[PDB]
Amino acid sequence: SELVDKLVFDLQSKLDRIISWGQQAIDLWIGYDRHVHKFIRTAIDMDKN
Amino acid sequence: WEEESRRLRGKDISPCRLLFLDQAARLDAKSIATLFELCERLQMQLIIA
Amino acid sequence: ELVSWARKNDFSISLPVERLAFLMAIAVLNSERLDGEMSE
Amino acid sequence: ELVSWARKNDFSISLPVERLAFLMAIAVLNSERLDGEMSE
Amino acid sequence: FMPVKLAQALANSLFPELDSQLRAGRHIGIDDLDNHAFLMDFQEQLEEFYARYNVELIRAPEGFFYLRPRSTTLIPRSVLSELDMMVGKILCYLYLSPERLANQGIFTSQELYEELISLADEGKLMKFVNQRSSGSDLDKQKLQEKVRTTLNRLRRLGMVYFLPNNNNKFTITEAVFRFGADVRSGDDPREIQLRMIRDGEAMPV
Amino acid sequence: FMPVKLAQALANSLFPELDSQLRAGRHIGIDDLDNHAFLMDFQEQLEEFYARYNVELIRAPEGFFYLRPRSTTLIPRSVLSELDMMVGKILCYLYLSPERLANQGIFTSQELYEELISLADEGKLMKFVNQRSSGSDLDKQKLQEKVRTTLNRLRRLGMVYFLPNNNNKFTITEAVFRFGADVRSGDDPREIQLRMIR
Repeated sequence: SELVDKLVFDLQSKLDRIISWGQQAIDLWIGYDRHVHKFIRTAIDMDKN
Repeated sequence: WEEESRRLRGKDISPCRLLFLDQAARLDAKSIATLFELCERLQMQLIIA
Repeated sequence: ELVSWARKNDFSISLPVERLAFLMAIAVLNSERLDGEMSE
Repeated sequence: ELVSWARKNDFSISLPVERLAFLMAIAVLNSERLDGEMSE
Repeated sequence: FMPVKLAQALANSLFPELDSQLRAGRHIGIDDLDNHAFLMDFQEQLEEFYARYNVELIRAPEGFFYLRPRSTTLIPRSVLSELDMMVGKILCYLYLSPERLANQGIFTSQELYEELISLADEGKLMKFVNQRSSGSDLDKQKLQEKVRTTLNRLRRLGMVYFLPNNNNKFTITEAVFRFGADVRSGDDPREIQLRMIRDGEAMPV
Repeated sequence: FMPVKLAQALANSLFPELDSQLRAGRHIGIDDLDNHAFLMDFQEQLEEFYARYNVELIRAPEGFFYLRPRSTTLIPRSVLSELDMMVGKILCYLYLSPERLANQGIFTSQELYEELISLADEGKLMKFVNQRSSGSDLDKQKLQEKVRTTLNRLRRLGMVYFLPNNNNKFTITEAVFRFGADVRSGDDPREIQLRMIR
């Protein structure tokens, strides 16, 4: 069943990987949001027109 | 470590392998022989004291 | 009707041998990647 | 090792606006096609 | 001896970074944070405090602050170069331009040079890096290296910060809006320039 | 809150110019009577005030006050160039004992130029101007211009006090001992200063 191990092996990381991205995206997004957030008070409020 | 970098490295190069072991007097002849056989099976170089 | 849909959408693809090769390489690394993430 | 694999394979995918449009059009027709077969 | 708020600001843990780096010609923005995050709290106090050294912490309608020494400035004066103002204006456009927001503020020297050469005139620009240049690619490379060095000097003077692991990629301060001092209002750029030199904010080189 | 006496010191009308010069890097010797006395009175607070910048307000054994930047100096540092270092040692060597027999405290650019040329090795002089040059008059003029530039640079730091005219004659302050070695009882100033210059 060594080959099964390789699947039993691989499928774990994939799963973890999915979960990892599941969090990572938010970690990126929440950061990006703040940039957008800062932008509104660092680009337009000073250049309203 | 090596397996991960297997893709980036061309197969023409097999990276140098070298570890250490101080106070080898702790080991028994069986353990030392097993270490030597494992290392050479893994093309592993050793520096033992 | 979909003709103008596409026309005003504007999209394209372009894979020279080297680019397509780089693509398979990135794909294989991702399949090998710990967390699927690829740093530049 | 896969580098030469790709190199000697020699492949490419690309699509101008008109070609990509023609592609969606053929796809839609196939989705509408009676037997999925598309005559020239 | 001092008002409560001014002594408060001078007592803030961030205050020494602010004071020292402003004396060293660094300027206030979203980056250069330690000199901005609380100076937003005591702008008037820091300005009246700095007036004692015959220098003014100036804020335009923009949210950036920067130091300007008087003619009788106690801390001695100096100026920057034309190419510095150039890279600065390009950086200001990048800072304002929402299209590159996806960059999240991180930008590369190649992007900077591309935008600069796109907006500006290559040869008339290059006249100033070296007077004799006549479209030689050696002078073009010289200009690119000079852009790199000016970016470094602007980093020293609080306009840009190299990433901890990358000197090729950088994040921009809001002090970049200093470079838009001739465009912060709808008045003529030359009359505004006269008002800057009057307020010692800018001088021709 | 803030220490009350530190508030008193920073509110002092002499605080602005002293602080500005200290940021510049200029030392404050005993010759600056008002600055020196103010520093002596309010050192206990000004040391903390500047250490907040990670800069140490050090009173030398000679008594002059100066800002020693730490590695983490919140005021980004500039430094005296190589020619500045050797011209500063030559200045101290122009302030040490032997100058009393030659210039009585008032020196000229010619004295410093001659001492630099005679004492300093030709190799370091060429390093100052250029390695390929060899004694040429134009290279000497460039070296003299650099000497004037570094002399003014030392002037900004309160290490040399110019006599009020365009002619390049001046006196040297005690703070110049930051360049030279620390004097010990029984040591020949000439010997130690020459060993350091060598």
